[PDB]
Amino acid sequence: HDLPEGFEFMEHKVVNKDIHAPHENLETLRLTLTRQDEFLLREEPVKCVTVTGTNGEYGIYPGHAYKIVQLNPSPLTVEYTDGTTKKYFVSGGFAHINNEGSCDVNTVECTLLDDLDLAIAEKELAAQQAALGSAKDDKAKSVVEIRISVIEAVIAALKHH
Amino acid sequence: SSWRDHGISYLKYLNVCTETLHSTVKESRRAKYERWSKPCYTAQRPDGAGGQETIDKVPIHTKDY
Amino acid sequence: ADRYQVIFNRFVSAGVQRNAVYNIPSYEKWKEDLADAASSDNQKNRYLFAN
Amino acid sequence: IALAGVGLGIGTIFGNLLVACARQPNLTKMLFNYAILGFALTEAIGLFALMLAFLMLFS
Repeated sequence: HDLPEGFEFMEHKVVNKDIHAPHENLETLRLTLTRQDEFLLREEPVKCVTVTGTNGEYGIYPGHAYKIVQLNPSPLTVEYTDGTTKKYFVSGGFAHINNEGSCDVNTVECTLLDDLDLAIAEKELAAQQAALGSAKDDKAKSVVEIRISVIEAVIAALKHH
Repeated sequence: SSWRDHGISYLKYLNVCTETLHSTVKESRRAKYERWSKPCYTAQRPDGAGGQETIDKVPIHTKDY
Repeated sequence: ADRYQVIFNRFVSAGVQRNAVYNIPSYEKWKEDLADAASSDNQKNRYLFAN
Repeated sequence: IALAGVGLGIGTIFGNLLVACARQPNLTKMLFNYAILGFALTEAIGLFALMLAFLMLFS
């Protein structure tokens, strides 16, 4: 009695390029932006994608080398070959960049920057700041500071444009 | 940053961030996103005497992390 | 733990619900396999991912 | 003294060679050939300096 593995029912596998192979000139990056097991974008050709990982900002274009990036709460930019821009905001996750010309950005939450409200973002920071002053212990203060970092990133993200 | 030193795991870090991000969303759109960050889970073992005993090994609310 | 295994139901269609299994090996065994997939020719498809 | 910048340059090549072989274990053959190529090119400079030294030493 052998059971199927849950990945057998998934028909869109990841294609890796053999290292001993000729290079190709690619003008499109196939992006897959995903939230909580839901793709907002699927193998969607985009000219470029800008992502904020722990070390800093990465601008991924077609042909980018194989890399894994641990994202931080921050904006994410997706620019199509039309030159049109779509800006999301992510709270965390990972970005897998493949040398074959694909980028699978899996996030816990990915919301268009339009949906976020700056007025709500500002008042929320003030509330958490008061708690951080009265936060009982070190652990509570650390959690509160996590919220503030995300809020300030959101506030700064919206003030940018 | 400083949460790692306190034993907080990465998964708990993400849950806090997601709740905060959903907090900033417009009130009109908050309903959709907030249904994805509302704890509704518990851990229970059937007791000996036809009862249910909750298990406090993992926190459920971001406040108690 | 040697492995954490999740046994759930996959919804193939409205009338087909099979049983599926996600097996997650713990850190020690996973990093060991990840180390072999990187160095060795074995597990070619995982060579680039592991490195 | 010119050899100081030659021997060091060779060490630089091999130092990077080990790192490359570590992060691409299944490409060791091409890297080794290129490393040898770089060594020979640097060795050419070393011989040029050596030839001048011999000329000014035996004449």
